[PDB]
This record gives sequence, C-alpha cells and structure tokens, in this order.
Amino acid sequence: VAQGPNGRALAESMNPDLLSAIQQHISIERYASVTYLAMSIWCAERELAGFYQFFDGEAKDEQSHAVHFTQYLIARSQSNDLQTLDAPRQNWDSLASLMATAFQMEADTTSSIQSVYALAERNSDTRTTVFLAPLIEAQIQSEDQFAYLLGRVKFANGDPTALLVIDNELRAGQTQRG
Amino acid sequence: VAQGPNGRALAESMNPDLLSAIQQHISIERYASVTYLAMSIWCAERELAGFYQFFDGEAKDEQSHAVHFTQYLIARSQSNDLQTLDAPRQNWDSLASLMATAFQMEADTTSSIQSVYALAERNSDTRTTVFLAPLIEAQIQSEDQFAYLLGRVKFANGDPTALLVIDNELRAGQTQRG
Amino acid sequence: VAQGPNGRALAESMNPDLLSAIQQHISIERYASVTYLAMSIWCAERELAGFYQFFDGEAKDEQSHAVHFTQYLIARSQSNDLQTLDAPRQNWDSLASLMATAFQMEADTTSSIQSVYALAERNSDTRTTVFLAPLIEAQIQSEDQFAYLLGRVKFANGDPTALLVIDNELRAGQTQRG
Amino acid sequence: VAQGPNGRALAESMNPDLLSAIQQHISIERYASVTYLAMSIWCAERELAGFYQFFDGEAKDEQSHAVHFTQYLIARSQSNDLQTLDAPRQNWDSLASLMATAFQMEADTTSSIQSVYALAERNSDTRTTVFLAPLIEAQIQSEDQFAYLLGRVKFANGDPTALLVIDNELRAGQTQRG
Ligand SMILES: [Fe+3]
Ligand SMILES: [Fe+3]
Ligand SMILES: [Fe+3]
Ligand SMILES: [Fe+3]
Ligand SMILES: [Fe+3]
Ligand SMILES: [Fe+3]
Ligand SMILES: [Fe+3]
Ligand SMILES: [Fe+3]
Repeated sequence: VAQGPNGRALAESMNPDLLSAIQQHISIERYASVTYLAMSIWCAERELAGFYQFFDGEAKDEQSHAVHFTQYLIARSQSNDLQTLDAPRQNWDSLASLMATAFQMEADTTSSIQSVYALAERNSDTRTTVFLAPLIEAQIQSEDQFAYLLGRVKFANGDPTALLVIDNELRAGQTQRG
Repeated sequence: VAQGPNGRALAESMNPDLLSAIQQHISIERYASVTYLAMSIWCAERELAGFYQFFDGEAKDEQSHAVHFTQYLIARSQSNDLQTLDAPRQNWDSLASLMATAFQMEADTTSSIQSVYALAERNSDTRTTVFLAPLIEAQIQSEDQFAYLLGRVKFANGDPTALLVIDNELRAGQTQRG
Repeated sequence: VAQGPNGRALAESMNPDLLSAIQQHISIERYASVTYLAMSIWCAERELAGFYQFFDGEAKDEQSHAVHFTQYLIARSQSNDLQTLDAPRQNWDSLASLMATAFQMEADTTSSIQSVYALAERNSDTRTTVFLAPLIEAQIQSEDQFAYLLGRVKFANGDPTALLVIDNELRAGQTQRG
Repeated sequence: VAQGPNGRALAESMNPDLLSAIQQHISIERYASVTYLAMSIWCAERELAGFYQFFDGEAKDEQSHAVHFTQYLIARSQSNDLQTLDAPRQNWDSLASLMATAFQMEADTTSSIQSVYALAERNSDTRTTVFLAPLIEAQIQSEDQFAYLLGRVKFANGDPTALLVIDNELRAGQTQRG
C-alpha cells in the first residue's frame, strides 16, 4: 500500500494540477464566505435586518462548503494548503448593486467547480467528477435563489417601502421561489 | 458595626458626590420613562399602534431601571432622594424627529451612567463600578436597537406606506436587528 | 443626532486608534479560526479523529467570536474593515508541538483583547471595557482548557496508546477538567 | 418491443464487453465479501472481537453490493452469470498487514467500478454511468474509512494495549473519523 502526499494510505494518485485546482477552489469558497459576511455587515449598517440575517447564514454555509472540500482532500490522501485570503469587497451604492455582486459571486463559485470538474474529466479522476456532481446540483439551486433575490430587489426599483417588505420576507425565511 | 445614612448597617461608606450622582441618575431614568410615555401617546394619537405599544413597554422598563438603582442605594445603606420630575417633551413634527429624540434620550442615559462610573472609579468605589457594568452592557444593546428603529424610520423617508409596515413590525415584537 | 462613520446614528464617538485596534482584533479571531481549521486537518490526516472534531468546533467558535466583534462595531456606528487573512501554520512534528501552538494562539488572543481593553481604558471608552470583560472571562476558561489539553498530551510522552485514549476523550466531548 | 438477453423487454441494448465487465465486477464484490469474512475469522481467532464484528458486517455489505449489481442487470434485461469464486486470502502476520490488504481490497473495488464506468462512457451507456456514480461516491467514503482504520492501527505500532483500545472502538461502532 502506497502513502499519499498527506501521509495517509493512497487509494488512487491525483494529478498535481487537479490538486492545485481543488486547493484554489477551497479559497474561492472561503472568499465567498467572507464576501457574504461583508454583505451581511453592509445590510446591518442600513437596518436591513432580514438581508443581514440571510447573508450571515450564507457566510456560514460557504465556509461549510470549504470544509467539505478539505475533507475530500483528506479522503484522497492529498495535502491541504490553506491560502492567504483576500479582503472582500465592502462598499456598494445600493442594495441592488450588492445583490448583483452576490449573484456574480455565486455564479463564479459554480464556474470554479465546473473548471475543477472539467480537469478531473480530462484526467479520468472519476472519484472527483462524482464528488462534484451534487455540489454542482446544489449550485443550480443557489443560482436560482440568488437570481430570485436579485430580481425581486430590482423589481422594487429602489423604493424603500418595497425593500422593507422584502427585508421582512428574508427575516421570515422566505428566501426562494418555493 | 456602623450605620449608614439610611439607617442600615454600613458595609462601606460612599462619597457624598457619588451618592448625589446616583440620585441624579435615578431622576434621568425616571425622566426617560415619562419621555417614552409621552412618545407612546404621540404615536397613539396618530394611530401608530405598534410604536405606541413599543414605547409603552420602554416606559415601564425605564421605570424598572430607576427602581433597580433605588435598590442599590438601599443595599449600600445610602439614602434615596426622589426628586421633582420635569415634564417630558410632548410635541414632534414627524415620527423621524420623535425617533431622533428617543435615540438621544437613550444615549444620554448611557452618558449619565458613564459619568457615575467614572466618579466611582475616581473614588475607588468598586462595588459601584461592578454594579454599573452590566447596565452599561444593556445600554449598548438599547443604543443598537434605537439606532435600528431610527434608521429604519429614516429609510422610510416619510412614506406613510413604509411607516405602516414598520408600525406592524413593532406591534409584532420585531424591534431589533436580531 | 450625529451620524457615525458607518452611517448609523452615533451614541458616542470612538477614538480612531481604538477603532483600528478592534478591527485588528477581529483579524486575530479570524486567524485563530483558520489556524484551528489547519490543526483540525493535521489531526484528521493522522487519524486523530477526536482532536479533529475538537479543533473543527474551535474553528467555528473563533469565527463566531470574530462576528461578535463585527456586531459591536455596528452597534457603535463604527466602520468594519475586514482584512486580508494570512495563511495559517500547517505543519507540526508532533501532536504535542501542535497543542503548544494552540495554547499560544489562545493566550495571544487574550493578549490582543487585553491590549484593546487597555486602550479603551486610556480613552475612557467604558462601553468597550464593559463589552470586553465577559470575553476576557471566557478566555480564562479557554486558556485553562487548552492548558489541560496540552498538559494531558505532554503527560502521554509521545506514547501512541496514551494519545489514542486522549483522542477518544475528545471525541466523547471530554475536553476540560470539569 | 424487443426482448433482451435475459428474456425481459429491452429498453436499450448493451455492448457485450460492458456486460462482461459488469459480470466480472459482481465477482469482485463477491470476492471482497468472502475476503472480509476471512478477515473477520482471522480477527476472531486472535480475540479481536471488535475487528471481527466490523469485518463480519463489511462482508454482508459487500454481498449486498453484489446483489445490487445483479439487480441492475435484471433491470437492463441483461443476463447474469454468477461465476466461480476464488478462495480468499486467509493468513496475515499482523493486524497491520491484514488492514493493508483490506484497504487495497477496497481501493481495488473502486478501480473495478471505475473501469466499468470508463467502458460505459466509451459506449455512451448513460444509464450505466449514472447508476455507478453514487456507488463511486460511496467508495470514496469507504476508502476514507479504511485509510482511517489502517492508519490508526499503524499508529498503534504493534502495541497490544493500543490494539485493544482500537478493538473496543470498533465494537462500539466507532469506525470512522466522524
Ligand atoms: Fe459554496
Ligand atoms: Fe455560494
Ligand atoms: Fe434606563
Ligand atoms: Fe433607556
Ligand atoms: Fe476567540
Ligand atoms: Fe480562542
Ligand atoms: Fe462493494
Ligand atoms: Fe468495499
């Protein structure tokens, strides 16, 4: 039995380019987490308590996704390499602009997973393509959810009254089309 | 065993300037109470039933704070001196202006506690600094809450529709960022 | 009513040096979080599942502490500034060496809070000294806990059998002297 | 409606090389089952009751996997061909050597599934690639589990005391990192 780079017994070697891609994706998830924390703060600063609660939860969820990927590398007997984390964006001129950044962040997270998936396919690392598939499935739902929240905020057309109504929806947990 | 100014057994003498400062602070809490009663009435007169209920409760809470301080003086064997209470402010041109006065009242209550705290520190009255600390902690949360209510009302920008929505939030007990 | 740097109504201005100190401390808590994640991974890589679970939980707790501080800045109407986060230490030659780093990390977190506390005292920012006191109290218990875990691991003197026994204690939630 | 090789109505024909690959994989699962039975016996002969119970359960699970594949061939209207089963390995010089064989057996089971998956992909048999994906996902977890058990036994470094502790973990159902 061979030992993998992290010292554990190795079921199947992993291409170093694929390993680096997964390590970079962990950074993307961690960056999404701190971005949603920054968005939660921006919303709290403007008394948008429902949006604050929503993004506070999204920050914790993205971190959980990051840890899920670190656990996969452990399972593959590959080394983890936790990287320096950039500071998030922290300033927006409107809730609509913040929600656009949030949607882009969610789409960019999927694009990063898809890039890892394509590289796994090129290397015939079927454990990795199989591992990623339900995460891509979850990303479709998150993209649908963020398109819903962004579209509903844009529908409000900057009316504070409409934004208060939506804020109360989010506080109540009404965060998707259902 | 020595007897304190209120006749009870005295654990530790208190500087008369610190005693006067605590007696004055009791008046501040009582004045905050009647101010919030006046605000409750102003809101009821304009059918803002959620704001009326909120301030009715704040009035009772501020009175409870006042009594809490009278109990501390009893515990320190110091005399209480319940003072003449000024009439509250009763007229505002808008809910936003009323909420600004409410926030200032809450901040001024903290500033009064802090002044008592500093005087206790100068006199090394550690019983008093310790007694006041959790009250200052509670004031941070109240200041956060009143900044939230004021900021949400200002966000409404005088739209009656938005103010009705916020009024219903307060009636439901949704009074903080959470 | 004045507006604070983050745009909310301002109860009491804050010295910019104290604000920077709190922002830096948020970074310390975030760095403790990612350090404990790195330690959790190191333990998982060596099948020390109880230590892995323990540090996984500590990572989430430190992040919660960081968010608690961001909420205080919001409450004080001060700006948050989420910073670039250094990569954690990731390599240790023994569990005993890892636990020494963990204890030092916990002690250094307290030292950072104490430095903020002293600066608040110099500026007479009593809201901040009061806010920090229960966090310092919690740090005493965490330091006691980490001294216990480090000391118990050192008692094992590198015996894998003893380390397996302690690992099972941690998996069971037996993480303190009690 | 056409009839498949096993006589049932045929939804989609299957390449004979892919059919043979699935039949061979059923043999791999059956061989893993009898290998884990042999390991269960080896452990029972040395009073390692927790390891005996663990491998007794793994033997039954591998057999269930084999039956799951026979059911897929039935569903595809393909013939099953239950093959002669080799005798398992039965002798090891140490628990650590047995656990190495167990890990290799688990990894080899995944490699066999991956080979079937690749052949299905080459033939565009999407029913089969989809059917196999959750089985590959389960194999990642089993490989992680067996790397954990092997690594924990190797950490014991042949100390009977440490092996008794781990044996009791397995009897209690503590068989993964968690
Ligand atoms: Fe994510
Ligand atoms: Fe996301
Ligand atoms: Fe009060
Ligand atoms: Fe008050
Ligand atoms: Fe902390
Ligand atoms: Fe800590
Ligand atoms: Fe199997
Ligand atoms: Fe298996």
